[PDB]
Amino acid sequence: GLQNVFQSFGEMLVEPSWRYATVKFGEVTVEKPTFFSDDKELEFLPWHARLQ
Amino acid sequence: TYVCGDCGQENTLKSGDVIQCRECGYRILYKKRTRRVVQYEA
Ligand SMILES: [Zn+2]
Repeated sequence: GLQNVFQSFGEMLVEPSWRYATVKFGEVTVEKPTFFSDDKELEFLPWHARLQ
Repeated sequence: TYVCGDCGQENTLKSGDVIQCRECGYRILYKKRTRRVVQYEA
């Protein structure tokens, strides 16, 4: 789903008025959920999110 | 006295900022039940 969404948008030229800047999007990767604790990374569970 | 979650340890912390389990990392604590006599009507 996300790959087709990010592969369908087309970025146009950026020119406020030679130099020009264009951006592009490549492969989209989604990592598993994690908890950013103060000490280190911990396993994240649905009930942890429900209680917190 | 407070019991941690997946970790078995009594925190026994009463400070306002102390909400995180020691040497565990998780911030979920359960209040422990003490030895108190309670009466019920059957
Ligand atoms: Zn613990």
